[PDB]
Amino acid sequence: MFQCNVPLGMESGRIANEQISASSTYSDGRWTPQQSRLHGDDNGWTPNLDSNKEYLQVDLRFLTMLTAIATQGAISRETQNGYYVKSYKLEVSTNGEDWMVYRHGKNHKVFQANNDATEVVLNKLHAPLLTRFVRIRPQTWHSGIALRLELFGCRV
Amino acid sequence: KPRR
Repeated sequence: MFQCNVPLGMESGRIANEQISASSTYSDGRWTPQQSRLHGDDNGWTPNLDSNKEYLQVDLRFLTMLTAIATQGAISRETQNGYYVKSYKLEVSTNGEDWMVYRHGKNHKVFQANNDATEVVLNKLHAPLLTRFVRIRPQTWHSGIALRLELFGCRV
Repeated sequence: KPRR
């Protein structure tokens, strides 16, 4: 039987590079948005400044049921230093213009994320959500923001 | 900017 919890294409490449963008990226061009795929081997995504107004954005191109998000940090291949997001908020949109921060109850959902730079932490949405665009918005981090990502659900 |  089919279950709506399959990887949507970060690791597989089904989500093409052009579908992945960010608010900003670190100025040396060694931590680009396209380095944010789960199990990516060369660093990860890092914004130009570490702040809670930065985000990594995925355009799924079609309305898609989203059921879970997995994240990693990353180890710098230059320094061996580890960076990871400890918590984040999710922003979603059907059209790329009207954005809503994901809530559980009256308040924004704060997802607890990584506690090292290497392991995958999976968070399920409290209900499946029909969306086209996804933004991961780091709120807290260790040493600095670095992300690798997979999205889970199913194409409706 | 530094190298991380």
